[PDB]
Amino acid sequence: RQLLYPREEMVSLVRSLDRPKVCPNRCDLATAADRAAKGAYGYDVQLTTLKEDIRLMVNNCILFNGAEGAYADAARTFEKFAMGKIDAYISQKVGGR
Repeated sequence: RQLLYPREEMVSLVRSLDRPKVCPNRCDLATAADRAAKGAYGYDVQLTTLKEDIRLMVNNCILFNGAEGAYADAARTFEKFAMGKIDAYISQKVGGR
């Protein structure tokens, strides 16, 4: 497996998902930043693992808070926002940046 993205960029990418119960909370994002520092995400062109981790945290939010309401709507809204930042990062690396 060839390292496509450096740990520093993955940590900064996970950090950019931080915008100040809520679910996913700060401790869920701090765990992802920890995984990013240990090099969990730099080997996927499309950041497949990082996107899985986000979807899994969001599916966990839905299970515990219910599918309808403000908490589920915040979890789905967060997810759309995070996928946007993840894709813009990929688009920026491809466009040179």
